[PDB]
Amino acid sequence: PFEIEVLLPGELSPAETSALQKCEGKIITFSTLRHRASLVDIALSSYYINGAPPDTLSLLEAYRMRFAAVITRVIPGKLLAHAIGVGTPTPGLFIQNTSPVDLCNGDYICLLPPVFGSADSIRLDSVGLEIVFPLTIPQTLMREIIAKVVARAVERTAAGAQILPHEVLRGADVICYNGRRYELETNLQHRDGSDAAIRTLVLNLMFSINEGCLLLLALIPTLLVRFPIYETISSWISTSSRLGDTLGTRAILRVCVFDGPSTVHPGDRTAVIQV
Amino acid sequence: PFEIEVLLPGELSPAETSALQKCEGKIITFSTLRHRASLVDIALSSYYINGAPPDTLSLLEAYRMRFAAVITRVIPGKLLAHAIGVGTPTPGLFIQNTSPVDLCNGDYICLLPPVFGSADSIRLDSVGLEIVFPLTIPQTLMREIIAKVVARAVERTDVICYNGRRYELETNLQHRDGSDAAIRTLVLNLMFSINEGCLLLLALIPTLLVQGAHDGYVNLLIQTANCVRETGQLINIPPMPRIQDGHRRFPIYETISSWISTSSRLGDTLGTRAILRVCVFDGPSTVHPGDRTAVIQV
Amino acid sequence: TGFHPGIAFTVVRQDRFATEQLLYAERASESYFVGQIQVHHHDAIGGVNFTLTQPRAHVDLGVGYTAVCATAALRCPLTDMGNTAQNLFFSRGGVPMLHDNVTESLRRITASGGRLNPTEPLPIFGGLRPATSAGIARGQASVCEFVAMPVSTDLQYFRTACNPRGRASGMLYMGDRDADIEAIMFDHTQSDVAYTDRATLNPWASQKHSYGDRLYNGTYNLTGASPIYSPCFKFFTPAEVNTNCNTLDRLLMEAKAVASQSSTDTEYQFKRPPGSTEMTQDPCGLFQEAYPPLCSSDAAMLRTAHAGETGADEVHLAQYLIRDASPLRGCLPL
Amino acid sequence: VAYTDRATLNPWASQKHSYGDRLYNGTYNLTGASPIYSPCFKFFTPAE
Amino acid sequence: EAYPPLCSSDAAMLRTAHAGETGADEVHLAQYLIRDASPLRGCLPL
Amino acid sequence: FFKQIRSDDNSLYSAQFDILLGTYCNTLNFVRFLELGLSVACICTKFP
Amino acid sequence: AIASEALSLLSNTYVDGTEIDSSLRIRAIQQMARNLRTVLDSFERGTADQLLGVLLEKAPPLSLLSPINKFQPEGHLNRVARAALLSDLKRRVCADMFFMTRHAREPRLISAYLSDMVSCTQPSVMVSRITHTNTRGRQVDGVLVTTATLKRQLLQGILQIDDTAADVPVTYGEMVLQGTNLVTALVMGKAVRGMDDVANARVPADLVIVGDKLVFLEALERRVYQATRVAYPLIGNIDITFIMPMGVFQANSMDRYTRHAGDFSTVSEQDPRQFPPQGIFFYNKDGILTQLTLRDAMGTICHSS
Amino acid sequence: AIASEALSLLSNTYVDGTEIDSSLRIRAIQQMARNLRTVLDSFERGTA
Amino acid sequence: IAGLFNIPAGIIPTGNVLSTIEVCAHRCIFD
Amino acid sequence: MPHHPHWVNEHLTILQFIAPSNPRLRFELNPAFDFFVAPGDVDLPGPQ
Amino acid sequence: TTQLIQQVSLTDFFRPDIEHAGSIVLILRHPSDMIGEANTLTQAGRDPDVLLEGLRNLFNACTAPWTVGEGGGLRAYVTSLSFIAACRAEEYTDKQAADANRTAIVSAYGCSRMETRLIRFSECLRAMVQCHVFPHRFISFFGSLLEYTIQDNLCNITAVAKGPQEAARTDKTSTRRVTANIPACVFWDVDKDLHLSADGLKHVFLVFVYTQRRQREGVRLHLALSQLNEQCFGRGIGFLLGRIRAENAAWGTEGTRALPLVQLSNDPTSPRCSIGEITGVNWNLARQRLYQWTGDFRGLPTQLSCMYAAYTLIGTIPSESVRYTRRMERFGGYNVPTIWLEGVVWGGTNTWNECYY
Repeated sequence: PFEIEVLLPGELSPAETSALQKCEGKIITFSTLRHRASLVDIALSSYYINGAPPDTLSLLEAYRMRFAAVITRVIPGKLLAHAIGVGTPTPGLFIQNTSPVDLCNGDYICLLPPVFGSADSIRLDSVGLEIVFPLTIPQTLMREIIAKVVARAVERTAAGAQILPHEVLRGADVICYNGRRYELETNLQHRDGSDAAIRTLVLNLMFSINEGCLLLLALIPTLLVRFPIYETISSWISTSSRLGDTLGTRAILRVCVFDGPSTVHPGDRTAVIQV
Repeated sequence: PFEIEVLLPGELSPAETSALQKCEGKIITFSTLRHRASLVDIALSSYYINGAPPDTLSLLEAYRMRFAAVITRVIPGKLLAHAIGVGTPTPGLFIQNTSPVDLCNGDYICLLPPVFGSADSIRLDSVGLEIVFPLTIPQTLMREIIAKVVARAVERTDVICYNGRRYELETNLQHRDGSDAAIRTLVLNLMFSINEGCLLLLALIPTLLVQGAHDGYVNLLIQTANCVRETGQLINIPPMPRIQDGHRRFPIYETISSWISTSSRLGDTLGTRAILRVCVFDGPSTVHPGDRTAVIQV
Repeated sequence: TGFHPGIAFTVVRQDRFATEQLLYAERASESYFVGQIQVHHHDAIGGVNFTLTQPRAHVDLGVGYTAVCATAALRCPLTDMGNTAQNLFFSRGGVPMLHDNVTESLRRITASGGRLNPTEPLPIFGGLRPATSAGIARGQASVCEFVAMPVSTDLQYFRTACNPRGRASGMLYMGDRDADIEAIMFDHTQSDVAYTDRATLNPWASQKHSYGDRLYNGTYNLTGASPIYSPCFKFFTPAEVNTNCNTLDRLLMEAKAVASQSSTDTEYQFKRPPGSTEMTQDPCGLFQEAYPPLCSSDAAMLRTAHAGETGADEVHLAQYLIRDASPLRGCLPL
Repeated sequence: VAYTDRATLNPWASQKHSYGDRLYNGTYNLTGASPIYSPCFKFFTPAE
Repeated sequence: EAYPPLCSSDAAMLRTAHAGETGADEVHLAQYLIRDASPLRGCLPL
Repeated sequence: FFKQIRSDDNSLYSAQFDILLGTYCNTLNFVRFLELGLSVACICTKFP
Repeated sequence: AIASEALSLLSNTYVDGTEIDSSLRIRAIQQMARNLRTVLDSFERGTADQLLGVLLEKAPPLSLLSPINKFQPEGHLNRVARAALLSDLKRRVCADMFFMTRHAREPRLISAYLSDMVSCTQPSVMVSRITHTNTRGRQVDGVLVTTATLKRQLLQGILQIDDTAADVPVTYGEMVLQGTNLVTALVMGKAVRGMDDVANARVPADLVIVGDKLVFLEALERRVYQATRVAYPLIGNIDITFIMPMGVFQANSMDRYTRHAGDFSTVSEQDPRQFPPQGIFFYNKDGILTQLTLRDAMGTICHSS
Repeated sequence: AIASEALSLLSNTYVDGTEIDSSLRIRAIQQMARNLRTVLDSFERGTA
Repeated sequence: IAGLFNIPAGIIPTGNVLSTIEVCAHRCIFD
Repeated sequence: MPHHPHWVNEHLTILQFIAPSNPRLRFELNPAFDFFVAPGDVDLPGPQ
Repeated sequence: TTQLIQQVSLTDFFRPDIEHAGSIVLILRHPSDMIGEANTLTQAGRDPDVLLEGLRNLFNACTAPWTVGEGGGLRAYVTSLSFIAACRAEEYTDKQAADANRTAIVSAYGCSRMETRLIRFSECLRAMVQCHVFPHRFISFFGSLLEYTIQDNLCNITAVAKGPQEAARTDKTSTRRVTANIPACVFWDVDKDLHLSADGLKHVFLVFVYTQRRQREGVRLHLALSQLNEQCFGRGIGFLLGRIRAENAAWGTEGTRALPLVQLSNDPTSPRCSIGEITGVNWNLARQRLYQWTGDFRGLPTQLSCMYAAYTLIGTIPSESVRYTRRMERFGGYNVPTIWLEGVVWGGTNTWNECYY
């Protein structure tokens, strides 16, 4: 079995040590696999590109190229972890639920950058870095979650762009799972992540789609009863293909619970099988 | 661990056996999976469609239908090889780089026919056949090649910059049965990306052009695009209709979701899919053409 | 067309030279602890890969300094002292022009008459890397950063170890409090530190939000997307620091051969590749100073007609010739 | 290569079919019957 | 590569009037005198 | 191969052969840390 | 590394006895032995690369350490003395860059610099039973590690050799926790060495005498770092910045003068050296003339920024 | 139940032999004995 | 944090240190 | 006139004429000839 | 080499007593999510609460009807494949095998409140495919049943997750090995329709054919066994289902001038709208006409209203030249034709591919 050891730093405050003890079964994502690694690869510092902190669209691309791992146990002077990579037969693999939705048996696990609310994370002020943990949501809910968040942002731009808003609506959006509703983003104020991390995500989505039902309407005018005209096609194919690989859905784990509670709430830990 | 045994033909000349020993970590394809097989399946003669050598568009369809296999240690008599497609654990798998482009850690591998210069391939005179090995590039380079090949196909009925180096493609379209088939699957994806919600997104063009300036970033989005830049200052876009049942329905939800599944299917049906991920332990970060790397099954 | 507007420039360049060092150490300078080796069976590409591993620990038993190092000799130069301008078209984010043909023609004209330029297709969602040229001639080229200034500027200031910012700064002028590194970097209500008779040299690249300071500061992130290196970055970044010991100890500890900030494979001096670990000694960076080499506004006054040494006139009529005052005086053949 | 600020020094004897190149390349055989030696020959032959 | 020998477009600026070494000025008015930079510097008497 | 000589032709008396004239190799001596003069820069010890 | 056929031949466990594989098994065992004998010595060799490279991040520059060590009135100084010392530090660093290259002719400045470098650092603890010594009995003090080129340049006529052989310990001096130390590290979590409180080999090695001390001189490049794929340290790099004005025009009538009458005469009626300049000229890496005109600044001034 | 670390401490197959882990191996096999003596008696008590 | 062991901790010293100089002048190397 | 002529910009200096950005550089081969581009398969003079 | 999954549930849809060891068992999502998805995805014009009417009566004819809403963990989690096969037996092509399995599952079960339960489930699925709430996202997959224990109306079952079929030990039957058993109604191999050789490795899929018309909808469940590729199965299924695809494309949605963009952009002398007026000062007289286009597209077949199938990989068979055996044996008190699959390795993630063409 392949395992990665993260070296705990010296002269760490006891409060930061106790909080590290809490995040036992959480997911770490490693750039390059090696038996010995440093905290710089775990901190958010290794994640940001072009100097600025990373973006949601950038984080989605980070999770694909970068390899994931799972913490197993912490030690007052050492930190261990196991990989979900090539062939490792990890025994007793358990994870902690980080998403607000509940999980059940036979549910596959995917990953997602934090979108709903402010991401919780451990912050080490002494060393000067923080470690952000990814969100773990089921598969069936993942494709719906993304479509609802982006559609929410376009509604805000429309209400600002249009001279008058078209406010008349159904109420508040909500995601239901196992007879439990989530009622996300009740208030219109508190635009915390409206355009803070999903800004560029909406832009690229607002251009490829606009090119979608426009190119067809400009190529076959029979649908509704100087100019390249080909480089636009090649550019549209190259973009829409890359964007699709970005917003992919690939399960990473399966929740296989034996002699235990079927349904599990945010904060509990369950044994999972490597898919 | 599943492996397939390719029985090499007897009476082989010593020169060809050495050349076959050079092909240690390349990839071969099979039509039907079986433990014991013959050399005729791997030969290009098996790729024939009507009576002739295949086409680059026909090869893209043979690659999806056929199974994938990876060559391993070859002995004088037998030729060992392992399977890829079916879920089967393989410890310590490795591939030889065949593309002129370099690879690094964490790159997805695709599979496309030789579009560059004449494919380097073993030729057997005594047996009478020759075997062509497929070409392996990363995902990013894959999507760019398909885009230009399809565009050239519509033209009938090129330069690619990678790492500051330019290349060319000699696409071959001597057939016509396969060319029109790609046109069908293309327009069927565009036709299924049109719902009641385009109108709203098509009405946000003026505020997009306004946002284009004093942003310094949307301009690059605008320059690459051509339609929205031209329609932005040529059409009126009648203001707005109403919703049939707006008291309980969200119309822009489908369109933003109906497109997600369509785009994901686009990259695979048009060409091939990702087959492997390269991740070498205790090796170089960048591999050069001709060298071998340890890769993981996808 | 050659018309000279009302502005002058200062060019800043950075070079690196491979040198030979000499190290001395005391007798009992460190305590070394070695553990026991462990074996790790592991599958391989065709066979098996055993891995041996051994831990160790090191502690310096010094009540002071027990080791010294000195760069003794000089080997061949690595980079080249060429004339390669820096293209500011590798970045994105600034407010653009209203008309797009304007900026297209601007970029085309800037690319014309240069060496490094972004690729023409201008790939969206990329790095905007320059085109890879053919074989290299005599070493890695080094970029040059331009800073604007008034025309009638003191020429005697460029004859010694000056500072490109126009005003002396750094953490070497302290003694009472901590809120003084910020005081002497932009506050123009008091005289300069070095030349205690004026605020700055050029009032266009030394204020809090002057043109040069807005161009590159590190906290504004104007050239985040640019893959090329910028040598004038360290003279503008404020380089925060805390107070734990006296200035002498802080100075003695800062000089420790910090990591590099370039690449030794490319020919354009790109940014430091993430993951490459090579240590280089960086003098004149902890002092915030620069040495002026042998330059001259005119070429005739550069060499005398005696088949030998070079001329050293100061000013002929309106031209000038700056005598070399760099550490590299008895090298670099002429 | 040497002077990375210009294409050539003289554009009349450095192109593919310039005057100086056409005069002598070794692959065009203009002075085959000439028994006299040409020193500039070695500088214009591609020299595989 | 090729080495340029001691040449000059004029013959007057070639030799100084001092019964000894030769002159090595660069340009007088519009002529020129290239200083020798060939490996054969301490041979070929003058 | 069908070789047919008329009567006592040539290529019946030429004894061509190859010959190996020996082989060579290196020695690859070792080195210990204590024999090096650097060992007077630190006090090493073992610690299981 | 070990190969598949080799491990298969070895794992036979007496299922053979023919005459062909009796040689292949022998050759596989020989290959394994040949590989292991070098893998073991790899650690003995890499110990000396871990050292000599742990010390380059501890050693500060001599040009800075020497005047700081000269000026020690009270350790802590006032602002006036600190500024006076910083000026001298700047002056020393600007000049004393390359000793062996600039003062290559003069061979006594080099000995002076070596003596100053030696008498600059401070000693450490001295507890020891046996240590490195010469044949007579004098103890050694320090080490001078360098390149073979500098070693030869120093040994030719600068330094003088004192001895060619020396005595060196051959023991590691292990230590382990036992007795009451094991019981206190499990119920409390602490430990102390000792816990008893009641209250040689002739080895050839060059030795020189610099200053008044006897130091070792090493130039290891053939014993270590030879025929490997790793680079030799002490070949580091130094970065240097250069600054140059381009189009400055001295706007004054007393400085736009000339030092002689017919300095640079010209046939034209208007002297083309009174107009303000535009470019700057200097030398290349190989002594070639280069030019930086105003047109080359068209990439930073004509931007949207 | 049996913890993961206590399981690895026994599957070592003589890859150890230092001092401090010999005690960790002792307290590992003692927890199994203290637990197994109860589960067996649990069946005996469970019959009633 | 340090200070878990007694700072004086009067016991048999291992070895004597030399170069008795002003140590307060530079205390950044210490922990 | 779709584009601008290439024979009317004679204000360039030698540096700009030599730099690789010069589009009319490739046609400067012989000092006694002028290499231009003209519509093919026409006779001069021709139609209006 | 294999792993197991346990779960307790109510026995109103599954009876581990009569079901043979090795049959397929599926699970269901919480029904409360159906309404939250229906009221937001229902096509415009259609009534969204007909599903609620069809759903309430299902639990009204089921034991413990006062336990819906909280989801404490005591609901009808799992179900059997034969259950859905009997619920929709009137749609399979094998008339006699369908109705035989139907009567068998009616008799072997309580047979008192079983027929009513079946018809409720039938229109339940019918109303499921009425508002685009397609039942391919609410029906997951479990492995073949391995062991079970029941005391009354509540059972604890354990099944294999992935791996070889005969690598487990049921340890209470005659032998310690089991093989996959399926009703002959759902089995449908496509290669023998597509006329290709059946040799080598073959994959297993589950398909959900959908028919969408006015007051007439249908949903079958087929376990396809084909050698076709992972994604090429989609192109293969369309050739056989070309009828229903075209029927849906015309009867799926039951509830305007072009513009010459490229023409007027290729030619000059068209009304231009330079950025100088979109800056945003008087952006109405600048865009007064610039075109009209009178354009809108509301009622058009979406890619979701023309869907007719949804498949998913379940497992493979490495042994070439499979020899599946079909025979009739007693199931409770009646005989049903079952097909026996041997040596099938389970695996594959639960991802559904929808064939909308």
